[PDB]
Amino acid sequence: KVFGRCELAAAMKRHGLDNYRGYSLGNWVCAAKFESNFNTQATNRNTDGSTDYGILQINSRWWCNDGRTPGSRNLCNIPCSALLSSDITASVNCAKKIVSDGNGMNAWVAWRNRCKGTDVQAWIRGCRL
Ligand SMILES: NC(=[NH2+])NCCC[C@H](N)C(=O)O
Ligand SMILES: NC(=[NH2+])NCCC[C@H](N)C(=O)O
Ligand SMILES: NC(=[NH2+])NCCC[C@H](N)C(=O)O
Ligand SMILES: [Cl-]
Ligand SMILES: [Cl-]
Ligand SMILES: [Cl-]
Ligand SMILES: [Cl-]
Ligand SMILES: [Cl-]
Ligand SMILES: [Cl-]
Ligand SMILES: [Cl-]
Ligand SMILES: [Cl-]
Ligand code: NA
Repeated sequence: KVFGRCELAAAMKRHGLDNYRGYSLGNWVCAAKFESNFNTQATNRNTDGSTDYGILQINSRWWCNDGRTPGSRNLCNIPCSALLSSDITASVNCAKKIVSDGNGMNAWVAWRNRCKGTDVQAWIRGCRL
């Protein structure tokens, strides 16, 4: 599913992501924009052989099982395919664990490089929330 901007903001809010770990809703929407272009089915292979999955490009190296990332962990206790659903619940639940891991949203390098320090409220501007 390719979400609209405001549509994804609403879905993230209902799942409790807004201000989660102190990160306002626009941070999460900005991260999703640059990670996946709001597409739940996004996948991207990393040069180490892990893969990033879903709207927030969660990495199989640590967070989900895809069966082909040797040595990796599955800290969200889910198949990586669950992160590709139209329903964002699994991605949100796992993102909550990632952002709680010590480095905040810097775990998403695209957030650090493209969202951190910017006017992230622009990503929810105009949305009926
Ligand atoms: N509990 C964990 N294993 N977290 C991930 C550890 C490494 C982390 N992805 C890093 O490069 O900054
Ligand atoms: N650390 C991340 N945010 N990884 C997800 C993708 C971001 C990175 N610029 C890439 O596409 O390779
Ligand atoms: N229609 C929107 N509000 N899009 C997101 C805002 C974009 C933001 N101003 C930026 O600098 O990229
Ligand atoms: Cl917020
Ligand atoms: Cl915001
Ligand atoms: Cl881009
Ligand atoms: Cl594996
Ligand atoms: Cl949803
Ligand atoms: Cl889900
Ligand atoms: Cl933080
Ligand atoms: Cl920040
Ligand atoms: Na894994």
